[PDB]
Amino acid sequence: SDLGKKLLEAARAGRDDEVRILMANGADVNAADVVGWTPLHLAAYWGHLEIVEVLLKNGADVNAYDTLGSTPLHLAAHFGHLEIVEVLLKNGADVNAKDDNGITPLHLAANRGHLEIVEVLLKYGADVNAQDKFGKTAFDISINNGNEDLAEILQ
Amino acid sequence: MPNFFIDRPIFAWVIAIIIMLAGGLAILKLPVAQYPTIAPPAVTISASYPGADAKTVQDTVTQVIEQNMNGIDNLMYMSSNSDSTGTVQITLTFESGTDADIAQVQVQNKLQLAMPLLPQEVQQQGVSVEKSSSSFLMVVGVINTDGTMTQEDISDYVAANMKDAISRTSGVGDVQLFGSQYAMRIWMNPNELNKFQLTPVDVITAIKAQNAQVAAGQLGGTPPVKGQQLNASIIAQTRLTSTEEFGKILLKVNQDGSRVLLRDVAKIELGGENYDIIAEFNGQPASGLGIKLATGANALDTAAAIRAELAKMEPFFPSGLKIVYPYDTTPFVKISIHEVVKTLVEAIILVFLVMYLFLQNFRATLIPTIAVPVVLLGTFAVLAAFGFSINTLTMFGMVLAIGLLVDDAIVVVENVERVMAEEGLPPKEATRKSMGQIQGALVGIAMVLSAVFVPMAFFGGSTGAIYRQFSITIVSAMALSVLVALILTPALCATMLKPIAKGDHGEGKKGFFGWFNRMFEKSTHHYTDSVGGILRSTGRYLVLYLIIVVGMAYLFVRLPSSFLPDEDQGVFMTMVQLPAGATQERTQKVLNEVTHYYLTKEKNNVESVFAVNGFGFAGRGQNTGIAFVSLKDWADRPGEENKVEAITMRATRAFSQIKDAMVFAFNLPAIVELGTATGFDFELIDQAGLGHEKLTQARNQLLAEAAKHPDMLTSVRPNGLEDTPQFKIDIDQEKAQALGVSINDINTTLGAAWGGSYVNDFIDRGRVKKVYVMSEAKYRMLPDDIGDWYVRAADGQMVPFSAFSSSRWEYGSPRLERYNGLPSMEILGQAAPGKSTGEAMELMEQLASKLPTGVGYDWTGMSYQERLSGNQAPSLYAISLIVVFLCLAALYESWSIPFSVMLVVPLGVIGALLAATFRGLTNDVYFQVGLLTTIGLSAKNAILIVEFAKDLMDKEGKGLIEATLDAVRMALRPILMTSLAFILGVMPLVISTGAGSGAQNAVGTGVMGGMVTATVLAIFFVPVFFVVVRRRFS
Amino acid sequence: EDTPQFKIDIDQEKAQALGVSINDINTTLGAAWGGSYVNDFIDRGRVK
Amino acid sequence: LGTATGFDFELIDQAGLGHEKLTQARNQLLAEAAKHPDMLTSVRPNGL
Ligand SMILES: CCCCCCCCCCCCO[C@@H]1O[C@H](CO)[C@@H](O[C@H]2O[C@H](CO)[C@@H](O)[C@H](O)[C@H]2O)[C@H](O)[C@H]1O
Ligand SMILES: CCCCCCCCCCCCO[C@@H]1O[C@H](CO)[C@@H](O[C@H]2O[C@H](CO)[C@@H](O)[C@H](O)[C@H]2O)[C@H](O)[C@H]1O
Repeated sequence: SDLGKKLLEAARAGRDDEVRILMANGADVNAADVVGWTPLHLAAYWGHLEIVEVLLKNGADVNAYDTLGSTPLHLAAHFGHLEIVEVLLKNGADVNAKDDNGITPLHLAANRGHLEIVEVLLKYGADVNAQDKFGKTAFDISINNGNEDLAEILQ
Repeated sequence: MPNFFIDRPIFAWVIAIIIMLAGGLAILKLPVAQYPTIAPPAVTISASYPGADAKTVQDTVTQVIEQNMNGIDNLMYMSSNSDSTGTVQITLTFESGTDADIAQVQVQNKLQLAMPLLPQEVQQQGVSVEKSSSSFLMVVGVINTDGTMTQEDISDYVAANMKDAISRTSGVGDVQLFGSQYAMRIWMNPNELNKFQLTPVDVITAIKAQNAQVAAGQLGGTPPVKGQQLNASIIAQTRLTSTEEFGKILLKVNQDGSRVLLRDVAKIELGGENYDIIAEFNGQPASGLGIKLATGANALDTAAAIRAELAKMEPFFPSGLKIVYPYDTTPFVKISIHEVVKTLVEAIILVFLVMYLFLQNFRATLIPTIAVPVVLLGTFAVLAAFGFSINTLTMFGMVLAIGLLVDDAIVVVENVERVMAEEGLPPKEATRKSMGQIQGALVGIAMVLSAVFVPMAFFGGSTGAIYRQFSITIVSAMALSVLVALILTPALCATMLKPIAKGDHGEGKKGFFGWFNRMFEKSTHHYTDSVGGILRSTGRYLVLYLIIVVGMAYLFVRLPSSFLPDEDQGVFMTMVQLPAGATQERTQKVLNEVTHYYLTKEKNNVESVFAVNGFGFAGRGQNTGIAFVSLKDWADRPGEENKVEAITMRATRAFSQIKDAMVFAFNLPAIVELGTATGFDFELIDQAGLGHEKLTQARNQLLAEAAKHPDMLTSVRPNGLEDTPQFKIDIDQEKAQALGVSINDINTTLGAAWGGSYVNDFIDRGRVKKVYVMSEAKYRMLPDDIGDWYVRAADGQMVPFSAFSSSRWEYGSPRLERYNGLPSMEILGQAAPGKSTGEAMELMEQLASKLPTGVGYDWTGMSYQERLSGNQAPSLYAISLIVVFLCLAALYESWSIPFSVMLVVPLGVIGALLAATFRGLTNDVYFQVGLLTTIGLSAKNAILIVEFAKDLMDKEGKGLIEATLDAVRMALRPILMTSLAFILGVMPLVISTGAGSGAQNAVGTGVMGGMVTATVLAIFFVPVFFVVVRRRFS
Repeated sequence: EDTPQFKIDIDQEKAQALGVSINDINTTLGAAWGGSYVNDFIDRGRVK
Repeated sequence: LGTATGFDFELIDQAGLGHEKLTQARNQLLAEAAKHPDMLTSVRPNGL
């Protein structure tokens, strides 16, 4: 669609006023680029909290997965967007969502050492014993990275 | 000196002949090019990393070279960009007047020492250091019409056969192949490699062993066993020469004894070094040669010689191969020279008619006919002596000089003819007196005109180089005209003219000339009566002058400004930008529509369309492309409807309908070398290691704030590309070491297959060419294909890539910019309608100061030039204005009288601005030089009136008004004769619709309109100025 | 004038079958008949 | 041009003697220069 491509650009750039106008005209919130990223994927990636809430109000798929199985929660958790992670989880984001690699939001959060987000994910029932394709847990990542603070949280 | 040559006419002829031979000689040896060196010296370092992303290229090549670019003299700034095609280009721009050879060798030398710091793959490919500031003479296109050859097949032929021959051609200074010669392409198959337990590592290792030059030695070499009779060189293994030999390359021998060859696990063919660019000429496969003119070479002789060489190659071309000329700059140079000769021929013809209309004797009409060509040839000699060339700017400089060269010829002859008609002296005695009245004034005029134009040449940068072409040409032409006026024309006048009886004004004749002489004598009495009445009431005319001065200032401010006028060049471009991640095939479909439009709807305008898929000026990639539209001759495109600007608008509006593509046409700049030169060039710098993502957010902020000021700033966009989705693959080190797979074999198998790998060289028909190994298209397209690639472990087991790897999507830069070593982002923009570029920069600086901490800025290119040029202008105007006064002050022997002359400046400027504003032109160089020349002759007219008026008061003791009325009477005829001839002389330039009309229009309009007012006003205002000034001061 | 040249072809398939590396063949042939510059040494306080 | 009434001297090894022999030759010259305070002043090596 026309507005679908404009919303993808708007959501990424973080133009809240343009997104508002697009939601009124009826821009496709389930619009996806070649890699399978929705406006919510982009908003979550670039850390645009206001647009994440606006998109979710307009029936945006919270558990949308790209062509490699990654969801908006994976991106929000990986790039340390605490506010967006909470909003996504409140609106029913799969906390134990596995990509094609078997990586979870907890794995990604633990890898970059986002202590706040890790505790938010565990609060909403993140599987701490969840293993990726190599059999690595969020704890196995913490001890390898040498994050003593993160290591204590996962016990 | 005039007296010296009046008595020695043969001496005067000798000097005139010496000048002619010097000029004739200069014309033969003089270089000939469209434009001279305008842009400051620029050296571009180009490197290539096959299969590398923008960040890999930046962090291993660009940064390493940038840090080593020290100890280099006269560097202004350094700029670079690293893109996802595996390319980096570092441009080092130098101070104007810097030796480009010394600049390049100093840059080259620092690169050489930095080569051991670069990756092995980059050292293999090598790093080119070229003078990029130079421009193309023409672009020779090579196509195949019978579809027997691909662009790779055509490219190889041009390289192997044509390139060196054209490079050797007389006057050729550089030849760039638009494509690459053949390369031995090994298209690997992962299914077959895995079947025989082999990898790209084995394929590369085997090629390096079985395609190599091996050193052996000699039979009976020194030191020998005495008694040895024969000494022969030993030839061992040499390079492979054919696809067949590469096919027979052994990889493995099985248990049963069967042999695994390279042709079993790969497709082997001759192809291009890269497949990024697809070149089409009217839909047919195309290559070409970008030919640059050598230093001091003749453009017209060079192009003729290039066509001559290609004509001799024609009988040896394969069937279907054809030569085409989509870009050629020689038609401009040939027309620029032709229209100069035409103008100066018509100028001499026009003088003859006006000279005979007033003087009515052929003996007087031949003095300007001799004097004008002598001074013109003289200019060519001075032009050559100062190292200048015959170019558009120097050629239009001589067209703008004719008005001042013609004036000197008329003023001298007319004054002699008047003195004879009034006093009744013989030609010899008449000339002695006639020259005595003007000899001191002409020397004074010469010094004043010098003070107007000479300072204009002392501008710095690009604008100073352009002005210097006009300045030196006009000052040279002006200077020689005065020497010829004080040597030749006095001698000619004294010998060639016929005596006139005292009080013989030709009123005693019959027919037309008898009637004309009566009319003009009656009109002179009418004019002198008008001045008499004007001088009774000077008060109201001083008020009328201030209205002209205020009216002048008003128009000068409101007249839109632009360095050079947009010309119909017979060529323009159509940019094609597709969305992020768009493929080569998708971009081709859009280019085919662009090509289809131009050959359908513009069949009567467009000659050919050169469709280049993969290349853009603002960045490269599969999602970009440009179509170079080549038009028919200007004589086969009548009216404004069939011009570049009209077609540009039609094309832009037509391609607006196209979806998922930003497609629009636009004309080339007047000078391709210089660039856009309309707006500003802003650099946004990371001064505190903020990083790419943070510099993007600061850029978006500056752009957002620029959008909130449409009244000041317009079209403020980034020059570079935006971030795109990129396939991040994480190799698990633990899993690799566990299965016994080395990281080298993993990173080689990935890099070689998906990216390509330059292994070594082979010799194809006595020509050394590259050998590339790479995956066959269908096995390196999608992320599912990653798992089809296997790497052998230490235990000999074949492990798939999926076993020890994990992938995700992230965003990254496909083109990373750096300015002066630091990370940057180039931002373009221009001042809003009515607003100046200087004001727009002031706001951009203010907006930039409110950006986050560690985010800096700088002005580059045209912006850097404008600011340092704007600082010089005030000081140069001041110097120019002070010397004009000092010269006139010495001439008249008065601090006050000079003002009477300097007050005529606005009389010529108002007419030029009225003409330009009416016709809808801009305040350009050609116009600005047109004003300086208009001011020159308007001042010259006034200088003689004031001198004559003053001399009558000093010598003959006449009154202020008596002398002024007597002066304007004597000055009326020669002023009208000069103006009539010169206005008719620049008539063709104004009405010109065809080739190089944008230049001729800017030249003609400002001059003609200015001359009309400078003529009509001055004859009534000069007498007022002198009288009002004389009354005030003593 | 044109000189007679002694062309010697190393059968790399036979070399592999006998268990001989081509690098050792090229070096032996190269070093023996042509010579080979290995490294520098100091002769009375001068590099040679 | 350096100091007013001072000299910059260079002792060269012409025969390839060695550093040890050159240091001894330098010491012999330094010691013989010490016997002439009337002409030569502050004669010392610039090296280590
Ligand atoms: C035929 C006789 C006429 C001969 C004409 C001779 C040409 C004049 C030679 C000088 C040309 C260069 O002109 C030179 O420009 C520099 C700037 O780069 C000026 O330098 C300027 O510096 C700053 C720049 O912001 C100004 O504020 C300041 O007013 C001015 O001095 C010099 O004052 C000027 O002399
Ligand atoms: C703006 C349009 C372009 C026009 C440029 C202006 C200059 C050309 C205009 C025509 C000039 C001739 O116009 C001239 O005006 C003056 C006005 O003082 C007249 O002079 C008038 O006043 C004086 C006294 O003040 C009387 O002695 C005289 O008899 C009377 O005619 C001249 O007789 C007339 O010839």
